[PDB]
Amino acid sequence: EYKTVIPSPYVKCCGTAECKDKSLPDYSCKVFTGVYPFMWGGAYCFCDT
Amino acid sequence: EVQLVQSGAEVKKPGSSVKVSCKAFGGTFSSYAITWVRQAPGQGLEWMGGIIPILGTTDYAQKFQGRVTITADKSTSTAYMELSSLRSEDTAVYYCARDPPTHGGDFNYYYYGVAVWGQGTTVTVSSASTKGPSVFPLAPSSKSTSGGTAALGCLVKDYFPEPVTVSWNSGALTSGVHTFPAVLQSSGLYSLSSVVTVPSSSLGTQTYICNVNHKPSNTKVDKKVEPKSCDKTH
Amino acid sequence: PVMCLLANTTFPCSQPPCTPCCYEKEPEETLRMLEDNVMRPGYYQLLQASLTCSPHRQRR
Amino acid sequence: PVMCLLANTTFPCSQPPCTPCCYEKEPEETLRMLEDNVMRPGYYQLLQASLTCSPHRQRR
Amino acid sequence: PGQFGDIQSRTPESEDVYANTQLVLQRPSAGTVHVPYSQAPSGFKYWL
Amino acid sequence: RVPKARNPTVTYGKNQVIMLLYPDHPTLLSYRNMGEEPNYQEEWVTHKKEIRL
Amino acid sequence: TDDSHDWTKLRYMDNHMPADAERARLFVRTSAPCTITGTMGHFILARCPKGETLTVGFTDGRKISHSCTHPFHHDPPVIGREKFHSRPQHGRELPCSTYAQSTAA
Amino acid sequence: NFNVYKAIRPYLAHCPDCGEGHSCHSPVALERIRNEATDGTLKIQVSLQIGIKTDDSHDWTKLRYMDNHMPADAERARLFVRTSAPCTITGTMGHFILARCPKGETLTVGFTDGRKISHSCTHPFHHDPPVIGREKFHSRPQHGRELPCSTYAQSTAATAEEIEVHMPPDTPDRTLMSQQSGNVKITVNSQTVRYKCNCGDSNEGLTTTDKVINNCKVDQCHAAVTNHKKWQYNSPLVPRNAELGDRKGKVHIPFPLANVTC
Amino acid sequence: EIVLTQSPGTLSLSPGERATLSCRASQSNNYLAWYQQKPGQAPRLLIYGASIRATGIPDRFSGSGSGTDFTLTISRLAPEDFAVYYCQQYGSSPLTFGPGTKVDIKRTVAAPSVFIFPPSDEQLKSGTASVVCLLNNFYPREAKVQWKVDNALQSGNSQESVTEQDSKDSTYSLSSTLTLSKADYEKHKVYACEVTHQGLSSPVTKSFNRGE
Repeated sequence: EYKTVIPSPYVKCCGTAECKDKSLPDYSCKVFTGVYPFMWGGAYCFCDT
Repeated sequence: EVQLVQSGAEVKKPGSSVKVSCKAFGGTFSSYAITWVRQAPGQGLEWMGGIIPILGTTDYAQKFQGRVTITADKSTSTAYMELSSLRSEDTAVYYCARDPPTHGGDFNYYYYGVAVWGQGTTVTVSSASTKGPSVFPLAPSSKSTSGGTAALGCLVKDYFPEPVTVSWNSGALTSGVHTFPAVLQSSGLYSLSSVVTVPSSSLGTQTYICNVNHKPSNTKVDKKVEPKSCDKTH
Repeated sequence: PVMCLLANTTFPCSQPPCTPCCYEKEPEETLRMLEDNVMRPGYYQLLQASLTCSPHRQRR
Repeated sequence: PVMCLLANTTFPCSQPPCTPCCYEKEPEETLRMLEDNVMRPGYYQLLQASLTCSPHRQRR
Repeated sequence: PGQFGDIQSRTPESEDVYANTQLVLQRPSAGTVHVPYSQAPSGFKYWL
Repeated sequence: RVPKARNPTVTYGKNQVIMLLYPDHPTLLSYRNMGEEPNYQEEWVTHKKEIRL
Repeated sequence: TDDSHDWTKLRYMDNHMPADAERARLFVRTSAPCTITGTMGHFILARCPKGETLTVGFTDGRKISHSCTHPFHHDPPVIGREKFHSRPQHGRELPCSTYAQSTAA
Repeated sequence: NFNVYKAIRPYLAHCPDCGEGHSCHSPVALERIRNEATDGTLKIQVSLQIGIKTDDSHDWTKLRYMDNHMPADAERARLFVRTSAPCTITGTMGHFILARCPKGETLTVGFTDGRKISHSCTHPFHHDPPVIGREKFHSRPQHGRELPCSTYAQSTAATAEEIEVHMPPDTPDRTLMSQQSGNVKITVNSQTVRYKCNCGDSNEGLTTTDKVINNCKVDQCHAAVTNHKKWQYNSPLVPRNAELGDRKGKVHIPFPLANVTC
Repeated sequence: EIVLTQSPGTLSLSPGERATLSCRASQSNNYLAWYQQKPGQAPRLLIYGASIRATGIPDRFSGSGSGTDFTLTISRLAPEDFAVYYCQQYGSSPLTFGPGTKVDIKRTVAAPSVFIFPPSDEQLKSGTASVVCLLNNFYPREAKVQWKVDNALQSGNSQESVTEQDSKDSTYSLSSTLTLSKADYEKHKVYACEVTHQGLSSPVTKSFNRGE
C-alpha cells in the first residue's frame, strides 16, 4: 500500500514562491498563482492578488 | 411590530455573577427569537454568543465561555442573561434590543419580519467611590478662556457615578447651549463638558454664569464666565 | 384601484374596519372577510392587518 | 550507543538541558531543539524526558 | 500506475522505494486552503 | 459541486488510444468522431477497466 | 399552543386540543435518518439517503413516540456525469435547484 | 511516549460537507481514512483530540475541540462515526479513531459541542471490505474455520507508526481590529498579535497589549495571533508556517497493524 | 468563512447627496441585513436581502446585489443621518459580523476648536497642577494633541480617552490631560494646548497664564 505524503501547503502573501526541488520517490510540486485562502476568522493573506 | 425593554445601566463589581435585564413586547406578548449583542467602548459590534435565539435552550457562539461565561433565560418574554464572574474588559453596552438572528448547524431557520431594535444596558464594571462633578476645576477657584467668537465652555472632571445634571445661567440660555461630550475613563471616573454657541453680538449683553448638580455627592457648581473675543471684550 | 369588503361595505385593503387586534376584537368573523373574496390582489394586505395585534407597549 | 545535540552542545537525551518541567517553563523549546534534530536515534527518549518529564509533583 | 507493482521496494523493511503513481497536483479551489491531487489508486489494493 | 473523475492512464497505438480508467463511483464515458458521422457511444464504468478507442 | 413562536417547540392535535412537544425529538428517516434542514408550520425540508419509504415522527409530551410512514421512492437525479454520494473538496460547479433555507413568503 | 498531547492541540479545518450540504470550517475535519486491515476495521484521523481535555491530562470520558482560538471540552459519550449506517467505535486516543463499519460510500464523523450543538464532517469514501476466504459472509458465525487476516490492534502503544507536528501558522481574525474613527486599534485578548498596514505605516510588527495605528482605514489593516505555544499535525488544509517548513516533533499514532486469525 | 467585507471604510457627503454601501462575501445563501449606530444612539433595521427584501424605516432606503456583493443606498441624505453603518448575517458555523462604514452630512467646517482652561489653584496636593484638554469642530480627523509647559514641549503621563461628537454640530472630538504633581504649577505660570491635525499639519494653538 503506497502512502501519499502531503505537508501543509506553503502560501506566500504578496509574492511568488518557487519550487524547492528535491529527490523523493514520486515527488511533485507546483506553484498556483492568485490564490486568496480563508482561515476560519479571516483571509490568510493581506492582499487578494 | 416587536419592542424590547432593558434596565438603564448596571453598577457592578468585577468577579461577581450578575443578571442583565430584558422584557419583550410590541405585537408579541410572549417569546419570539430574542438574542443579545454586546459592544465594549471603541469596538465594533459583536453578537453576544451566549445568546443567539435562546427561547428554549441557552446558546454560545464559537468563542465565548472564557470570562464571558454565561447562561440565558428562556421564560415568557424575559430573556435575562446571567453573566458570571465578569472582568473589567466586559464593560459594554449589552443590546438585548435585537432582531430574530437566524441560527445554523442547529437545523431550523427563521423569518425576516418587521425586525426590532433599541437601547443597550451599560454594565459598568466599576469600584470607584462616589465623587463630585466640578470639584477638580470650577467649584474651588478660577476660569479663563483665551478667545474665539463663540469659543465659550464649562468643565466637569474626576467624578462618579453618572448622571450629572448641567445648565447655563439658571436655564435661560438653553435655547443657545449645545449639550456636549462626556466620557468614562480607565481610572473608573467620568469627565464632562458643555458650550454656548451664541455669537459675540448676543452674548456681549450678559454678565454671565453656569451651573452643575450631582446627587451621589450632594454638591453644586457655579462660576462666572469671562471670554477674550466676545463683543463686550474688544 | 383594489378593495376589500365587510360582507357588504367596501374599503381599501390597508386594514379592515375592525382595525389591528382584529382576530381578538371580531374573533373568527375576521377570517370571513377573506371567504367571499380572496381573488383580488389586495387580500394578502387584509391578511397582514387581520393577524397583526397592537398591545399597549407598541410605539412605531 | 548514540546521543542528542542542541546548538553549541552535545549531551545525553533522557534528561533535559533546560531545567525539568521544561515544556511548562519554556514551551517554545522545540523551536530551538527540532529544526533538523528529528534524525537523532535518541529523539524518542529526549521527547519522553521533555514532556512525560517525571516532574516534581510525581515520585519514584 | 494503478496496475500490480506501481510501488516496488527490495524488502519489507528497505528504505528504497520506486513509485509510479502519476501523482499530479491540481489548483486549489477558490477561497480554500486544501491541496487537491490526482493519482492512480494503489495498484496493490486493486490487485487484492 | 460535483467531483471530477481522476485522469486515466492513457497510452497509444496505431489508430488507437488505450485508456485505463479509475472510477471511485459510476462514471460516464462518452466518445464521438469529430467528422460527418459522430458515431456517438457511451457507457457507465463502475470498476477499473481498460478501453481501446 | 399559545401561538408564541418558540423555535424549540411544536404543536399537534390531542383529540380536540392543540398540545405541545419538543422540536429536538422530531425526526424524518427513509432507509436511514435524514438531516432536517428547515421547518416552519406544516413544512419540513430534509436531505435524505436513497430509500423506498419515508417516515416522519415525533415524541409526544406523554413520552410516547408517534410516527407516520408513506411509500415514497426517493432516488434523486444525477447532476453532471458521475453518480457521486457526497460533495468533494475539489470539483466543478454545475447548475441545479434547491429549496432555499429562508422561510420567505 | 503516550502523554505527548500536553504539547499539541486540536484545530478548525475546512470540511467539504458539514452534514447540511455546505462546506465550512469544522472542529471535526477528518484528514485521512485508512483501510489496510483485511478484517475490515477502519482507522480515521480527525482534528479533534480525544481521551484528553483542557488542563492537559488523559481522560477517557472527554475530548477537546478547538473553539476557534481556545481548545474546549466535550463528552466522548456523544462522539459518533457512521457510514451508510452507525459504526461501532473500537478505540479512540489522540487524533485517531478505530471503527468497525457497515458497507457504504460515505464516512461521516461527528460529536456534540459543549453548547449542545452537533458538529460533523462527511467525506466520500468507498468502504467495501475485502472478503476473507471463499464466502461473502456478513458477520462472524459461532462455528467455522479460522483464516489469516490483519487488524488495527486495540492498543494505544508506541507503535513505530509516526506523524509529524509543526507550530500553527499565524491565525488571522478580523475581530483583533477596531476603527475608532480616523485610526484603527489592534486589541489583545491575551494572545500575542502580528499586524501590518499600508496607510503610510512605517512600524508594522508585533504586540502583547492594545495599540493604535494612526490614520488607519480598517480595509488597509491586517492582524493575526502569532505566539502559539502549542503545536498541530502539519495537515494539508491549514497553511504552512514558513517556506522552509518548520521546527518539528512527532507523535506515535496508536493502533498498529497486527496479523491475526478471523 | 464568507468574511463580510464592507468595501468603503469611511465616507463624507453634503446633505442632498445619495450614499451607497457595498459588502463582499465568498457565499451568502441567507439574508444579511443592514443596521446603523449614531454615537450613543439606539440602532434600527435599514434593510434585508439575499433574494427577497424588506425595510423598516418609511421608505428612503433600497438594497440589492448578487453574483459578487450586496448593497444599501440612502436616497437624499439630510437630517441626523450621521452614523457608522453595518451589515451582518448572525451565528451558525464560524463567520463573524461586518466591519462598518462611517458616513455623515457635512458641517459648516472650520479649523480645530481647542480648550485651554486652568485646573484649580487652591488644592495642588490633589494633582490640579495637571492641565486638561477637550477638542471639537475639526474636519477630517487626525487631531492628535500637542502640549507645552511654560513654553517647553511635553508628551507624557497623558490621560488619553475618546469623547462623543459635537452632538448638534456632529463634528469630531477628543479629551485628555497632562498628569503633573504639585510644585511646578506654583513655581511657574504658562501652558499651551495644541492640535497637529492633518488639515493644517502645523498645529492650532491656544495659551493662558495663571495671572488671569
